[PDB]
Amino acid sequence: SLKLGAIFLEGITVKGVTQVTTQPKLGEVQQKCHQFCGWEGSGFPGAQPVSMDKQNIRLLEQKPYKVSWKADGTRYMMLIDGTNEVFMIDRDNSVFHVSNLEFPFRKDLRMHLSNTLLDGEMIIDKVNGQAVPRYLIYDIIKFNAQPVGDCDFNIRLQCIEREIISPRHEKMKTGLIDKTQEPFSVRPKQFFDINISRKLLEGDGLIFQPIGKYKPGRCDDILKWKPPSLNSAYNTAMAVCNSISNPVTKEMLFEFIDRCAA
Ligand SMILES: Nc1nc2[nH]cnc2c(=O)[nH]1
Repeated sequence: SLKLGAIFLEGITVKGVTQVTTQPKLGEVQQKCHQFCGWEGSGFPGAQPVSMDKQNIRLLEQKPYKVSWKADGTRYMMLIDGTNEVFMIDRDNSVFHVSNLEFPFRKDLRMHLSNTLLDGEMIIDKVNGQAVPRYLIYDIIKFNAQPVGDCDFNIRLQCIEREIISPRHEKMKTGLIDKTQEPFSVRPKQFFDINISRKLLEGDGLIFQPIGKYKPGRCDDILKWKPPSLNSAYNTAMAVCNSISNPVTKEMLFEFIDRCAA
């Protein structure tokens, strides 16, 4: 099913970012995404976290995790496959084509990456007191057709910096990649050791990612945390309702992580 009139970012208008409705390009982009994620269904192949609760919270002492700010952005998978073949995919499976957002190859800046699929969200940051869209790279499923998604989270984060972010910065500072003519900025999401979650909540929640490998669908492994208050499908919301009866206070969390901490 197609969604006509799809919006890339409610509010701000982004030139260079237009929804793909033409075929076969639409089915090709979607198909390629599903194959990279090894998803069989038809919906969003991307990974779906689950709200933290007094039960799965124990997973933090059972294996290595990383944490980071839980922004209020729009989820989007970015399929980078060749020059002028940069596409954004949302939860509704809508596809948007992005013009002038180049992704050079680490070894040959005149080359362009392909068979690459990033995962992250779209945010509307305020710079100099003005709306400016940014894409935060959370994960990376496939790099140049390589199953980097199967690697630990550590390696995937390095791949993004080393393979995606670094090359782009090189061509901007050396070649002709004007960050002002680009549709939006591409910055990497930053993760830290969970034994410092506290520091992140002082300056809107947290998200705990395990070192395991990328997995599409529902990941009861990935825990997103949101204050008991301001805490918003039926089955999905069902885990949000019973979560209100026995909520994980910011204290319960920190205290738990401190107990676990080495
Ligand atoms: N793992 C993961 N969690 C998210 N939470 C919001 N966006 C994302 C994402 O792209 N990946």
